[PDB]
Amino acid sequence: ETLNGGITDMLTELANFEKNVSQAIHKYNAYRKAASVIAKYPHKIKSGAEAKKLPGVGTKIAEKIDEFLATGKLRKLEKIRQDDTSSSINFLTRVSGIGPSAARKFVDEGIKTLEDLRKNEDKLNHHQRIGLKYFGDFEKRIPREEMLQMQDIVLNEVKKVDSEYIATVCGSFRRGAESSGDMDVLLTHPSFTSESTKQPKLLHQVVEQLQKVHFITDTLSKGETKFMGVCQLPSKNDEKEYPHRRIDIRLIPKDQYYCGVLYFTGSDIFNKNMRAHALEKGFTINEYTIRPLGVTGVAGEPLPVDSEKDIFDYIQWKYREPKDRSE
DNA sequence: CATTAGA
DNA sequence: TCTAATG
Ligand SMILES: [Mn+2]
Ligand SMILES: [Mn+2]
Ligand code: NA
Ligand code: NA
Repeated sequence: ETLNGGITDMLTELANFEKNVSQAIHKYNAYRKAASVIAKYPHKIKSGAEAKKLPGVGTKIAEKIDEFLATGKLRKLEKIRQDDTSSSINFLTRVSGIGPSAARKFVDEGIKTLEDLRKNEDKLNHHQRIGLKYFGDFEKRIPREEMLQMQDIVLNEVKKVDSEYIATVCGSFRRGAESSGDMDVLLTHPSFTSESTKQPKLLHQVVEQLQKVHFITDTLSKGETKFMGVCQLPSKNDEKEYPHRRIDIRLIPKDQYYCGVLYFTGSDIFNKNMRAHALEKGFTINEYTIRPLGVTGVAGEPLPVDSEKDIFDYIQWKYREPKDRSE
């Protein structure tokens, strides 16, 4: 966490590098796992050789260790960190709609900056075309003070169309968090459960409203259960317009609400921890349900859930408020 | 890891 | 149909 972190970081740097810039899946994978294991090791790795003892720790990483150990650096790190083409990729990628593949592809075409990107709007896709267009606002955080104003409208339009809906804004937001980077709207409806062969219109109604009002300004991608877009709080009585926000609405079977909600809400460590627990308590957790374990080694059958409580009751745990699901 | 674009 | 990208 702090004793071995050093190694860790260069590792991931190392991994990330092969993974994006180059296309070395393998070495990438290889940087990672050692990266993992070195992480758990209970002592100061004092040498490559000592690390070397570790599984997935090869001659090639042990070597990386020593350069780093003796010299607080690593040329391979410096050489890259430097790499104008390399750096070039990593930057691009921040545009939303841009992955490793496009970054590389774009690069070679000579596009290695935001302006180039602009210059060539044509070679760009809707999604990225958006990402471009709000590049600034997307990287921007979201002051809860806004999360709340956003949340409020969501709920009202949600409600205005059909009284039967049920939305939830999960995550850190929910978790209480001062600022958030995107609002995640969990949504269900009773006329929609596991079987009841959809209702595409279910999502489309809302999306439809939100645009109707102006909250929704763009569609990153609108699917039959997952809409992806952006939204903007109506800029006041002037002098202060609002920043463009990534929004995410999605259709949930009413029969799985609470779990996904419980889940989506985090923290990645809260869940991991609970989920771990229920295992003991004779269960199985996961983004859509909670089933009971059969000694066979396995077993199913999704218990019924009416609120995050059931799930709580179920594993006979303490009702943890969203505020304190920190870990 | 599943959902969506797009080619 | 795949393969990229989001989360
Ligand atoms: Mn794309
Ligand atoms: Mn999100
Ligand atoms: Na080894
Ligand atoms: Na990106």
